Amino acid sequence: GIALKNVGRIKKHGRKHLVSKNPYLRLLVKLYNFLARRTNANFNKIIAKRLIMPKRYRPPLSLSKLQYHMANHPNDIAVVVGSITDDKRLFSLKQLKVCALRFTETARKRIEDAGGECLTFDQLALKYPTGKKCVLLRGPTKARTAEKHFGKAPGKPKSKARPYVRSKGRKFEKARGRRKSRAYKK
Amino acid sequence: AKSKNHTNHNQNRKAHKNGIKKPKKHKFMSRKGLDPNFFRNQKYCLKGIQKKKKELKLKAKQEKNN
Amino acid sequence: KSRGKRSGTRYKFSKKFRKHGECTANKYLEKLNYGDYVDIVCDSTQQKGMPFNYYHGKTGKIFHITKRGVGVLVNKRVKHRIEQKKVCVRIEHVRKSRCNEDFLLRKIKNAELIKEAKLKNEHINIKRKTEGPKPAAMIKVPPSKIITIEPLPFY
Amino acid sequence: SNVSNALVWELTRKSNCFIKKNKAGKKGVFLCDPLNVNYKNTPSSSGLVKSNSTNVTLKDGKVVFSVKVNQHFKMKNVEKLLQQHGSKNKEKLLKKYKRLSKLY
Amino acid sequence: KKRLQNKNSLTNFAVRCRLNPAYKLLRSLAVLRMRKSILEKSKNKKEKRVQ
Amino acid sequence: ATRFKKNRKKRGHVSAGHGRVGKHRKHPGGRGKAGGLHHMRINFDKYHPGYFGKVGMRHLNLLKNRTYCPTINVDKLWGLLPEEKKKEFSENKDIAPVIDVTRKGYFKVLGNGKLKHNQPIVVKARYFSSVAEKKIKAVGGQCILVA
Amino acid sequence: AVKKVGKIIKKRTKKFTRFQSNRFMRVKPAWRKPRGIDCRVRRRYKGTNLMPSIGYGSNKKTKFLLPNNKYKYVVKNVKEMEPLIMNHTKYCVQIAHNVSSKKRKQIIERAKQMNVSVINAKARL
Amino acid sequence: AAKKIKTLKLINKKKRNDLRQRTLRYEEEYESERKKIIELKREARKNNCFYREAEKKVVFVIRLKGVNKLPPKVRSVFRLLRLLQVHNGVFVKVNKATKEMLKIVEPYVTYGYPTLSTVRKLLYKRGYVRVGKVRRYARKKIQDNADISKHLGKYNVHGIEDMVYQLYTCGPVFKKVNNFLWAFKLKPPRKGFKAKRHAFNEPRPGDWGNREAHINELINRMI
RNA sequence: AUUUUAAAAUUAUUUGAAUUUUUCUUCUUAUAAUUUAAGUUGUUUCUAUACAGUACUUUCUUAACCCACUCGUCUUGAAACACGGACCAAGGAGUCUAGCAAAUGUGCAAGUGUAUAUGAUUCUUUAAACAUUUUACGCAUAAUUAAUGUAAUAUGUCCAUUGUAGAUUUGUGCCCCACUUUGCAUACAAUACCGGUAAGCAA
RNA sequence: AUUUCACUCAUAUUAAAUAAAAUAACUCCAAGUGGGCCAUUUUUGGUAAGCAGAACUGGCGAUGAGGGAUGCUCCUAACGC
RNA sequence: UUACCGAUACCAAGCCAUAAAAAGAAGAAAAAAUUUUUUUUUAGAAUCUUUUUAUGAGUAGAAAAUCGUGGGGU
Ligand SMILES: O[C@H](c1cc(C(F)(F)F)nc2c(C(F)(F)F)cccc12)[C@@H]1CCCCN1
Ligand SMILES: [Mg+2]
Ligand SMILES: [Mg+2]
Ligand SMILES: [Mg+2]
Ligand SMILES: [Mg+2]
Ligand SMILES: [Mg+2]
Ligand SMILES: [Mg+2]
Ligand SMILES: [Mg+2]
Ligand SMILES: [Mg+2]
Ligand SMILES: [Mg+2]
Ligand SMILES: [Mg+2]
Ligand SMILES: [Mg+2]
Ligand SMILES: [Mg+2]
Ligand SMILES: [Mg+2]
Ligand SMILES: [Mg+2]
Ligand SMILES: [Mg+2]
Ligand SMILES: [Mg+2]
Ligand SMILES: [Mg+2]
Ligand SMILES: [Mg+2]
Ligand SMILES: [Mg+2]
Repeated sequence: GIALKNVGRIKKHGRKHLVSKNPYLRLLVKLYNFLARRTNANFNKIIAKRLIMPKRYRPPLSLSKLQYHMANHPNDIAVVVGSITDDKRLFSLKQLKVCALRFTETARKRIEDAGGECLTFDQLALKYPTGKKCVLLRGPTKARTAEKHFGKAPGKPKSKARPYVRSKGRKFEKARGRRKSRAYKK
Repeated sequence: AKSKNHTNHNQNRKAHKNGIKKPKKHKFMSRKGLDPNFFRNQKYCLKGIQKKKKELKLKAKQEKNN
Repeated sequence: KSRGKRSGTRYKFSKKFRKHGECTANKYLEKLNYGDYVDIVCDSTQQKGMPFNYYHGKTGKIFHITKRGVGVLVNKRVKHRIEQKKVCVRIEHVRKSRCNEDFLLRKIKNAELIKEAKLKNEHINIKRKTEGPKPAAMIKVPPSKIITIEPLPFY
Repeated sequence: SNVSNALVWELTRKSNCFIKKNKAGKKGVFLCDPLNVNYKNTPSSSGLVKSNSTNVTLKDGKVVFSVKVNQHFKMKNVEKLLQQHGSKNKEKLLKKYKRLSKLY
Repeated sequence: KKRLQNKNSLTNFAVRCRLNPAYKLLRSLAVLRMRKSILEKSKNKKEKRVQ
Repeated sequence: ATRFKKNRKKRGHVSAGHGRVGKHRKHPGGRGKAGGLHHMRINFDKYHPGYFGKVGMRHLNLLKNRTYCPTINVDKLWGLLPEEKKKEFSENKDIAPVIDVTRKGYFKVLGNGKLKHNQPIVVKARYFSSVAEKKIKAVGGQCILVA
Repeated sequence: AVKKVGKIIKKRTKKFTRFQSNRFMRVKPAWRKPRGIDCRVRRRYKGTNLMPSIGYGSNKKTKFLLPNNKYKYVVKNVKEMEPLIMNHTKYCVQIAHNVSSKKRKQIIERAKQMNVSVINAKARL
Repeated sequence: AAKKIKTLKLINKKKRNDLRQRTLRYEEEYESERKKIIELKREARKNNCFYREAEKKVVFVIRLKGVNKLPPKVRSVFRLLRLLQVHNGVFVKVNKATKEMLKIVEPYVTYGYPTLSTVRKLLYKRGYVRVGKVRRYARKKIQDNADISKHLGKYNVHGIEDMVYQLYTCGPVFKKVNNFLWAFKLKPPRKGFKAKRHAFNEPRPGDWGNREAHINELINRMI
């Protein structure tokens, strides 16, 4: 016998292969895997990882956010490993060059109007196999409604997690344990 | 029925499997309920600093513009 | 059955022999900052600001300072996990740590050494050389001083 | 622009109607493609995936020469055909043809 | 690289040599030492005794 | 579908995954919400803090309609116009778009977010938050109360 | 024990028969893995039936090779026969149990033309 | 490409040459040291004074007890050492902390001062090494110098001989070398142990003591 | 299908050295070969000049040496003097719906779901598929308060709050480095501001 | 005290060792479990108990193998073929 | 005091799985015959192939890969 941890075998806690059966997506992942293995430029590896990731970990990146990100360095190409959605809150859209997994139609249209460029991942690869002058961007992941229920459970002091409730209002989880006046608070 | 009402046996072992998890030790602990007055002063100072920085930035921008 | 604040504290809080009275007037002049490590040694002469039985002896960083109150971050092992506990104490129980200053002295010395090295461009080792193997030695001993030994008989 | 060889392969790596795999003796997956030189289930040999293939088949009785855009024809003659439309592989094809000839 | 045998160094002379290049010289020296006749050794004994 | 159900995967094990010593009995913890405040109080405390007790005023006949007032923030006001029209408006500082916020199905205008500077907006709505109104004015626009 | 023939190594020629399949008729020899406390087999006491385990498996390289060194391929029809024209030294034909005699004969004939071995040519002969 | 290859070859040759010289130097030193020791002893004998030989700097530690029925502290110590199997052997730089650790796991290990020849033998017949990116090691037998010249190239210790030398006497780079070496998976002794329960220092036949001068012998027996 | 190479070693040569004067003396200049490299190949039989035999393979069969206690079960513990089981065949047990959840897949995405229902050149399948009138409602986009209600920097600037670590980039001397350069996600705070509640003022 | 600048702190032996230390954190979703028992040592009640009750650790339980003739826990040692 | 016997522990070698790690989108080799025929192959399936190293107990439980039965579309 050997006094080891988990005996011999080295734990890896992450994705290994995309569970997805989307042929195009599979192809893309294959490509990026290849890129990673041949040119260890990191960037490629990261991209591959992102591609592999599940849908929650590819949150949608809003156009406004993208614009904000690009605000420092111009002409370089922002790459987003997820979907990009448009933002009615924006009035102006600069000349953006964006590579995404997905553009919502409206976002794409907006980009076009801006006199910009919409690149798919393959296109990006073709243009920049080492990912030169690229900038990886992610959407807000923990801004998801699921995440609001996680962490310390409501009941533990100073926790800011949303209880699973039916609706909202007085009649619904707003009494004992939520105000100094009904037993305790939080 | 009479039963083993208490034991701390194996507890230690259990604890040790995931290991005695040390505090994450964040650099910036929340200064909420900590010394008032002073903390408001600190906040004010910070604000002032920020303002100064902003002013500097503005000046720089102006210079750039010419 | 009985778990009060001062349970099993017959000796822990009891003042040492010929060291009763009260806390000395010079103990209050010990300067403390937001980051200093501190031992909590409960003087049960001052009942005000008395920390719990457990924290007697255990050290910790100062995170908060008030009029006469010192907040200390003390690590407590709770079954499966060690967690930080914010103990609000008084100055009478709070004593400044010594290890920190031992470290400080060493640091100071190291800086000096570094400076010296620079003066001359040299490779001087700073890391504390722990008690290693003893080097080869030739010890001069006269035959008059070498006292022979044999196991003692039973009585 | 929407369809490429790799994509095709991906689509039909599992779900073909030429793929026949031995249920008894698990090792072995064959492609019954009209444009497969060696009947292996690989995208680098399959007729569905490859843009240009010049396989020799048996079809119905008489030995038929197939070309990829799709052409059908009918040893010297075979060689000539190969020379004409063809871009080691040739040798293999020839060998296959010989074998086919043997069969009646 | 496909693993081949794992060759005993201490024996497989070539392998040993590869491992440690000076080893050959050492071996030669050893051989030379072995070579010398016993008469000389015997003679040396007297000298040793004297010393 | 049934074929990918865990029970099918546990089929040859004795207890069907529900434990050998502690069996699987019908309704162990009680039925439904059961001992909420008794044997299941801790769970309630930790996941459903303010569950027990009633707070505040009764409201015997609600009628949610009376109180219906869908909100929009100013930030999203200019978005309510098509891109080309928006561009045109931007170009022409001389003319200001009116927006019937009610016609677009909103009852209150709130003021979360910036509005493009100088560009005047005419906002028609039933309700406005002070701040939103202020924001509108700062930009040279007006709020025209509708009903 | 082990049954070397060519480079073909078989680790366990004996079938793993179900525990107690030899004791009650109702229990078939078909391996079933014993569960539940006090199994003896589960516990692996000296002297009982062995438990099939992954260690027993044949080298990835010679696995489904039969004594002939050819992977067995089942054949229902001439069309199927055809995938093995470029493989006569690596796959060997077996004609499906349900093939009528004429068809079987035809298949056999085809095989001979191809130089492909038939492992069951003698059915209905 | 050809030119590059040639250059590489030349470099390799140069390295080999350098290595040989180093080896020779080491050899010269070893004998010399021994001679000096003898001389010192003679001197001591001549004059009423005594000569104590320097503490042997390194200690070779072999496990005895199994994985089962062991205290947690002891287990931890073992882990730290890099002894995980019943006959795993490793070199440990004798220190204060190290000594303490050894003491803590005294009844479960046999240790002592390995001697040079024995060490060399160990390196040769039982010397396995870790080849790969950190935390993914792969136990590969040395055989070639280019296998160790990649990792230990920065620390001026190319070739097995250099490693051996380092092991023998705690040089500037010894710890790293030790780390690089995989835990020596040793045989059981060919003549067998006396008794694994009792100590080596026990008047009755035993093992787990600090067999400082007979450790080498033991190693030889179980090589 | 070029790390079964390169080197090591060895053999026969060739130039220069060395103190270990040595038919295994070492380095080294060059060339061929070989294996001690670079995980077993060769020779001679035999099966056998056989189509199955008494050989060879394998299934069964008893022997024999050694071992092996009735399975399931509840149990700290079952071979139990614990229970259930005479035997065999068939049947025989985490399912289905409602709502919620997280996980993941997919489409769309500040939207989304065409609900009922209509419409058709829809009518074996057609109880589906297609289509959606030439601001329906759900959930989400805003929260908060018992509540009348109130409702997120704030028009100096379409700009996008401030830190400390942080991916990617941009440069300098293609992964590490040591600086610059940008600062995703996120963690950790800090501020603003919105709803409530204090407190201070207060028409 | 915070912020921006300065000068400048060992570093390939890595601010004492040693470390199959990232197989780590963290988040989620769940399962089973919540009758335990035994051994050395410390130990309380009990005349004592294969008794009841505790402490540190290891086991058994969930575990076979070699030994202890025989044995859930003792010793050796944990098990692919 | 030796010698020996003696485990599923240890070592050396093989093979199996698991885990990880290297790494990967074009070409004739040999033998038998008698300079040309014949015999074999002449690979490139990304959860895939090649190689490397370590590891392998297990009830309650969890997961994955498979296997089979009744029917459906293909
Ligand atoms: O990666 C190449 C390759 C090319 C092309 C092609 F360009 F034709 F689409 N297709 C390949 C395919 C294909 F996509 F299935 F066709 C698979 C594997 C390799 C392919 C390989 C390279 C080695 C020789 C076989 N083609
Ligand atoms: Mg006491
Ligand atoms: Mg189970
Ligand atoms: Mg049951
Ligand atoms: Mg049991
Ligand atoms: Mg039983
Ligand atoms: Mg003995
Ligand atoms: Mg018996
Ligand atoms: Mg009982
Ligand atoms: Mg009963
Ligand atoms: Mg009965
Ligand atoms: Mg019955
Ligand atoms: Mg049945
Ligand atoms: Mg979902
Ligand atoms: Mg129970
Ligand atoms: Mg149990
Ligand atoms: Mg045991
Ligand atoms: Mg006995
Ligand atoms: Mg013991
Ligand atoms: Mg297992």
